[PDB]
Amino acid sequence: GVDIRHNKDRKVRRKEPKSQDIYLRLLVKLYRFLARRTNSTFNQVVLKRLFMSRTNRPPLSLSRMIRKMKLPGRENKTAVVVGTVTDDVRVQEVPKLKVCALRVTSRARSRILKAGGKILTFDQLALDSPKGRGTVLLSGPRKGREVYRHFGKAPGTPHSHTKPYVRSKGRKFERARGRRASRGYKN
Amino acid sequence: SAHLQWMVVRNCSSFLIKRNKQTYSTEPNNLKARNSFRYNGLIHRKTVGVEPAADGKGVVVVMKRRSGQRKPATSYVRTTINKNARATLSSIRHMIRKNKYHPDLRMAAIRRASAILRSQKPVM
Amino acid sequence: APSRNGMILKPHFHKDWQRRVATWFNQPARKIRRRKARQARARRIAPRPAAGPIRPIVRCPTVRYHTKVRAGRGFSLEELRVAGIHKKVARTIGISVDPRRRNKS
Amino acid sequence: PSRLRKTRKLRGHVSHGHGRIGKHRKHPGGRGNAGGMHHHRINFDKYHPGYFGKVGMRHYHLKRNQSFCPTVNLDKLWTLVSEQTRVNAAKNKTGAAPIIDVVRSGYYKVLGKGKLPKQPVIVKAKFFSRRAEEKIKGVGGACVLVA
Amino acid sequence: DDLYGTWRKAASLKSNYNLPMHKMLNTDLSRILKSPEIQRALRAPRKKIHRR
Amino acid sequence: ACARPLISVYSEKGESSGKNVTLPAVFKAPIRPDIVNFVHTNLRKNNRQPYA
RNA sequence: UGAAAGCGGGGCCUCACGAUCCUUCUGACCUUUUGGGUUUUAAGCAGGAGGUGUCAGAAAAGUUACCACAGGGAUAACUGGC
RNA sequence: GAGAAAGAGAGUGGCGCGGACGCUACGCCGCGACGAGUAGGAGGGCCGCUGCGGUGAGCCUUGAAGCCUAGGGCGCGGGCCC
RNA sequence: CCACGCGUCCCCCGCGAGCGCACGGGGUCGGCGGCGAUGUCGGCUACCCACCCGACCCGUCUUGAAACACGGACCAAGGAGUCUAACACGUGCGCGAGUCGGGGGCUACGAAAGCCGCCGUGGCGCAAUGAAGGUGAAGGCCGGCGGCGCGCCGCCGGCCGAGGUGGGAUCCCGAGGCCUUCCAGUCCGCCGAGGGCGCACCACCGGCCCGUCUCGCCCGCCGCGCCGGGGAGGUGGAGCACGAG
RNA sequence: AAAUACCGGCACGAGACCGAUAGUCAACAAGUACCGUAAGGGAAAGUUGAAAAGAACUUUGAAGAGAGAGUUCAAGAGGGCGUGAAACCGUUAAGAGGUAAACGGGUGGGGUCCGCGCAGUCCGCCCGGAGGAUUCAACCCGGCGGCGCGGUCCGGCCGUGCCG
Ligand SMILES: [Mg+2]
Ligand SMILES: [Mg+2]
Ligand SMILES: [Mg+2]
Ligand SMILES: [Mg+2]
Ligand SMILES: [Mg+2]
Ligand SMILES: [Mg+2]
Ligand SMILES: [Mg+2]
Ligand SMILES: [Mg+2]
Ligand SMILES: [Mg+2]
Ligand SMILES: [Mg+2]
Ligand SMILES: [Mg+2]
Ligand SMILES: [Mg+2]
Ligand SMILES: [Mg+2]
Ligand SMILES: [Mg+2]
Ligand SMILES: [Mg+2]
Ligand SMILES: [Mg+2]
Ligand SMILES: [Mg+2]
Ligand SMILES: [Mg+2]
Ligand SMILES: [Mg+2]
Ligand SMILES: [Mg+2]
Ligand SMILES: [Mg+2]
Ligand SMILES: [Mg+2]
Ligand SMILES: [Mg+2]
Ligand SMILES: [Mg+2]
Ligand SMILES: [Mg+2]
Ligand SMILES: [Mg+2]
Ligand SMILES: [Mg+2]
Ligand SMILES: [Mg+2]
Ligand SMILES: [Mg+2]
Ligand SMILES: [Mg+2]
Ligand SMILES: [Mg+2]
Ligand SMILES: [Mg+2]
Ligand SMILES: [Mg+2]
Ligand SMILES: [Mg+2]
Ligand SMILES: [Mg+2]
Ligand SMILES: [Mg+2]
Ligand SMILES: [Mg+2]
Ligand SMILES: [Mg+2]
Ligand SMILES: [Mg+2]
Ligand SMILES: [Mg+2]
Ligand SMILES: [Mg+2]
Repeated sequence: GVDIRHNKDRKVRRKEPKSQDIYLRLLVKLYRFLARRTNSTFNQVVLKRLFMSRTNRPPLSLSRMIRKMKLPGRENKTAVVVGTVTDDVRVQEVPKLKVCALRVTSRARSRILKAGGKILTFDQLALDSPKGRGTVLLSGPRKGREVYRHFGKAPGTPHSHTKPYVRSKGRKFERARGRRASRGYKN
Repeated sequence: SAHLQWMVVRNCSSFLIKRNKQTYSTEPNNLKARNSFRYNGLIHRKTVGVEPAADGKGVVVVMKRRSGQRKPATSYVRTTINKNARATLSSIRHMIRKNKYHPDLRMAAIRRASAILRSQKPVM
Repeated sequence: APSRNGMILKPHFHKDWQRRVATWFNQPARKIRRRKARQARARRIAPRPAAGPIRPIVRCPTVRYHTKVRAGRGFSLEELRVAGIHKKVARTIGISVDPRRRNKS
Repeated sequence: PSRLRKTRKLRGHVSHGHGRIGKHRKHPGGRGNAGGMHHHRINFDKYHPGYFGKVGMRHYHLKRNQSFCPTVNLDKLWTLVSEQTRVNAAKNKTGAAPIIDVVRSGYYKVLGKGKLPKQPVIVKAKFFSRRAEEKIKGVGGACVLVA
Repeated sequence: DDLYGTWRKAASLKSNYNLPMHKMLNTDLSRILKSPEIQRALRAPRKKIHRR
Repeated sequence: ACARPLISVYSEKGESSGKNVTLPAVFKAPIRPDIVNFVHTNLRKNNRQPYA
């Protein structure tokens, strides 16, 4: 025979989205072409990011967009998001932004446009810049989800600040034998 | 548009027909009668179709005009060609080529016109 | 016999719960019955207000809700007496009375 | 849909997804959350620490209405009032300062988390924090109590 | 457009409603692809089939 | 798209009238058959009587 | 303690020991005791102890030849096998 | 397709009316290596059954469902068409 | 001998054509011959029979079953991971610091569907922590007014104003050149030495809030008190550190 | 009083339910037949055909049962009668037969039918030879269509654009 191990023989990654959305698949049909037929790897990253799941493309907020476009050097560039540019109400003055996301929520659209900005989609993005140059690609906060407060080294195991699955935060609900030192032992 | 309509009609249309590990599309202006984006007779701004005439001789060639897209009555134009087999095919060839009118399927129209004319000369 | 990680929980199905289960398939029949009765009453008291009597501004009790004003139970006797309305004539001319309400303000 | 679940693919397979050696018996580790001290000790130590035992005082007749005091932050303090009040206050040169009644919005207590923009305010709250008050003062502004 | 709203005025006969925004606007893919913006910035096609 | 054609009203004898109303923006809201199938699947279960 | 460097928070090292609930004692001008205040009282918070030697910790005597049920050739009373 | 970072790039002066297939892009095509399997996990079913919304200007007394068959066949197979 | 000619400065000694054959990116013949109407021609498979090689009866529990292990005479129909609730994670969809009318109300299929918005009551989220009273999530610089053997700074007006280190997909600048006769020489792209701004994320150091301990000096006044507020250094938290529900 | 609850009763309407081993125990002379001393247990069991037109009459036997004749579209629907499978059985035909039968791989032989086989494909262009049409190009008139290559023709309409 041959002594291969066939355990990891299959790459797990996505070839296509698991959505039957049709505007998303037409964006896929455009970026399959641009990634297959340009040499720029922005199109391969945008192809792989249109492929992803809702929890793999998290929404960055307008505050992250403001800060990460105010980093010096990338003036009058084009922010490129594959998730959702949501509004962030704890910012007041918004600069002129040139954004490109799949979906921008309503008051964030009003905010950017009356700041004086311009909101593109990916089709007119690819008409504006096919190799995608002059673009700052950005991502949402991906460990921002609350399900990551439960992940990692278990609770009840020292040096591990993992939130446990408790049906109610209270006084009687997991405070006693592993948490105290007067009751039992502390970790 | 056209791709937007194709992403709907590609699987849940009524002209589609799926059996015997084949697939076809029974729509009224489909050269080669098969389910494809290239040949579909409903989702384009310009489309030819090759039909046998109501009189039992010759070919009515259907063109889709440019202006009245959303107006299905004054959208298609019929031309009846009742000639020999050479000039019928030459007329369909010039009509699709020299108008630059959707030249993806000039040869499919010529095949379909020839198959109709084969079936329209008498049987053995 | 619990698995690796997950919220340990107290489901209250240890009784016989299937014998006592109230299912709501007459929810829209109940709504149609109530609005048939509401239309019948609202046309049998023919010019009078359909909502019933008038009920006072009164303020919700506790620390969570005392900034909110509701419609209460009925007008107090002190309120009726300062407004001149007799406490037995009010229920006839359409005013709701309860005798239990204080007035501390 | 039972068209899509696992029991369709498991027809023909003799054990139906539960093994031949250890079968699918009825309740092999007790009903429910049983054996907390005894034989699921490692699960309730490794995954639910603090579960067994008592801590703290017993409050008998508890009322969330008594203990009700929700919070706003300084970071979202200006959400509560419309945008034209902000731009009129910044546009104004007479020094007049808008009054934000947080209790009208429904938050009893102002906390100070974020940056507050440099406009004079009058924040009319029930309770305050030390940092919320001193950020209001440092911007210029007043902290008005209302019971 | 009174019931379901337009793209700039809201729904006059709903409470809080406006039409849902598109995810790509220029839906015609072939006019995007056969356009002088993209056809400049592409490598050459290798369609020489190289069988074994 | 973004533009709005001018749909004519047809008189009850069939021939086109002189009245001509613009196409509302509902007719250029996006076509999504998956949302239509989803809402149809979940709402054609609500007119359904029990059995036991 | 030694003059000093230093050494010492038990025994030269390797064993000599015990979770939750409960009780008891110790601690602070501490917190709660419920509409307010004082005072006892109770509840807490933190640290020892009272103990589970089946020692990660049920509170527990036999008999059945009148016997039964679920199983086991995981396991005895026969032959057969090494 | 060609061993060699990158243009069969634009600019300024010294008769015959002709050309196959294709591209359900979830499609089609090209290279390589690979194929054991109980408990188990996953994927694909144009495998199958019963009923509902769509649809085939579907089928049917010029004979539907079913049942039988030394007949013609397809698919690795589930099965299916005659 | 896989060596080709000319013209010049130096030293030591870039387009020639035509055909044709083929050990050359996988087979063709531009080669043939027979038999065919009442007895023959083709059909692997499906009907019966023969021969050779192989060939123990299934399910099951088992370390091991053809077992002298148990179940099974044969057939037709029925016959076993379902539904409700709770939780977790993954995935699709809508809205997004919000979100949901589920309960109520208003208007054949339709007990559907639509609508409410001063019906968001309410849930979950947006804030943690403590047993509890409770408290409740950047700082720095300037000017003025050992204070002494608060150079720190207490208090006042202004200014900067929301960490850093390392690695980082992406992008940004561009030493140079990508020839069609040669030189200067513009415009359009392209490749790249070197250098940048650095998303998510990870590792680390800092910082902030609640408890707790230790050490200290200040500050506030309507009630100067067993009052209240402050700081520095560790440490306990399911926290913050520009939402993710 | 009202809002509220209702697997008994009177009278209804409906169903992404079941379709005679299902759905109630019960589609029928079902709480019936039957068992038990009793309390109580409790089935099986639907369908000719359109219409009985349910086979007059002859003939053998004592009769059940046949053979003819007849009704019917059909008795290949004949009073427990639609359709009528499997296990099992009778008979006919074919084939075989001493390692129980059966089986997998490989062919061989014999049947059964199928191929409507048994002088065997056609399709373009070209040359030559016999024909026949009211006949091709080019022009004219009308209509229909397609497209700055009208740089920059006149006018509307629209903007998920701007300014007055
Ligand atoms: Mg191998
Ligand atoms: Mg393997
Ligand atoms: Mg694997
Ligand atoms: Mg398990
Ligand atoms: Mg298996
Ligand atoms: Mg399993
Ligand atoms: Mg088993
Ligand atoms: Mg197990
Ligand atoms: Mg075991
Ligand atoms: Mg279980
Ligand atoms: Mg134990
Ligand atoms: Mg020490
Ligand atoms: Mg008391
Ligand atoms: Mg008292
Ligand atoms: Mg005895
Ligand atoms: Mg026994
Ligand atoms: Mg022996
Ligand atoms: Mg395998
Ligand atoms: Mg043998
Ligand atoms: Mg067994
Ligand atoms: Mg066993
Ligand atoms: Mg054994
Ligand atoms: Mg085993
Ligand atoms: Mg044996
Ligand atoms: Mg035995
Ligand atoms: Mg056994
Ligand atoms: Mg047996
Ligand atoms: Mg069966
Ligand atoms: Mg789990
Ligand atoms: Mg998820
Ligand atoms: Mg009804
Ligand atoms: Mg029956
Ligand atoms: Mg039956
Ligand atoms: Mg029955
Ligand atoms: Mg029966
Ligand atoms: Mg019958
Ligand atoms: Mg019949
Ligand atoms: Mg019959
Ligand atoms: Mg019968
Ligand atoms: Mg027989
Ligand atoms: Mg015989």
